[PDB]
Amino acid sequence: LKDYALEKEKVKKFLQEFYQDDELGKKQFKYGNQLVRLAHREQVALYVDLDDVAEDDPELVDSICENARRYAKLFADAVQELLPQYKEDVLDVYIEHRLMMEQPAELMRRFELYFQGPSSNKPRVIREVRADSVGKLVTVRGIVTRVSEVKPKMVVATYTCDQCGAETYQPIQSPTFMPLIMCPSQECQTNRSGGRLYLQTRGSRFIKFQEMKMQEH
Amino acid sequence: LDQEKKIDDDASAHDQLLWAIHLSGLDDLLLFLASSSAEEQWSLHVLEIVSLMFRDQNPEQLAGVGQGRLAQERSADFAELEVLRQREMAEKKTRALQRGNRHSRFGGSYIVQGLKSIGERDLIFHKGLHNLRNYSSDLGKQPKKVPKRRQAARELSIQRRSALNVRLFLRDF
Ligand SMILES: [Zn+2]
Repeated sequence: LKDYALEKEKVKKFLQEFYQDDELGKKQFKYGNQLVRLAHREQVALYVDLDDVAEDDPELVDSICENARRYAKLFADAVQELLPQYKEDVLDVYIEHRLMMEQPAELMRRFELYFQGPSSNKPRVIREVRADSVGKLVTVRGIVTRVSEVKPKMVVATYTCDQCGAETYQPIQSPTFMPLIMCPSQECQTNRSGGRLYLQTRGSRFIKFQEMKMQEH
Repeated sequence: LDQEKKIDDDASAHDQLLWAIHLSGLDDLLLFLASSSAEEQWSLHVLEIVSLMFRDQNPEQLAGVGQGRLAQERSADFAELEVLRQREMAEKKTRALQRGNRHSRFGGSYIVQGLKSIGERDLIFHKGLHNLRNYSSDLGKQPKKVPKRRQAARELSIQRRSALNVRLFLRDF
């Protein structure tokens, strides 16, 4: 069993406290620097290295490698919760205006996190990726047979209601989803207003998506 | 009138029946029964016959049917068609200017800052600036289904004229 809140706190500790003496001994907090860059939106992708994670918790590396999607979510949540500490285009404008309304975490999330695999894991061939490795972080070699064009994948859909002027949000996980039609807000439902939802492609979070097929050497 | 779905002055079945009465001369016998004092017991029946003869007609139009009315009604029909067509064209252009010249899925949404929605936030409008130019707060709504016991009454007839020969005969009658 796991206490994923404690795991999140340990991940926060690692991100805050790790240093690696880059640039010939400057003692740089590499993940703190990249957190500053993410908070300023000068960087979008954060490739956290599990070799770095191994240097203070091999058990955490094992937990990540065994349950990688869960820990991807936990690392992303920890980073998002830590961006204000290091916070010294169109979707930015929408996030600003939604903050004005406050004055959908996945929509306000404007970064992405990935695990650069540990060197202890041998790079498998495609044939060696057994069913026992489902849900686990694996390294696979191969020839790229074919690549699709980059397409927009909906991450968080955003709708606006005609009658009650309210935004509604629909996070997307599965490869298919049901688009919302009638407005769920109580000011529409209680007044039986018949208000409907229009997707706002401008104010909804897409992501670059690309499908490719690897093949054995 | 589903089968007698017949135009302005095409001879209906009733028109043909009246014309047959005219040609047979039974109208003269009805006039004799009404004018004669010897058999007044049939006067009520003859009144019923006359009341059933005249059903589409009204007296103000019937009395004005002169011998030269056919040519006049030809020109009147052309004028009525002309004004009807011009009216329809004008209505089409008002509708065309109401909607935009872009296609239906040409998106874009607006906020009217000074206009509250049914909630606390401002209304978000989706149907375009050209619908905002003459904005109404019931553009997207449907009418209400008023119940059967509440619905208004409607006309049981519409004014198809009888054929012009029948109109002349009925004016003479
Ligand atoms: Zn609504």
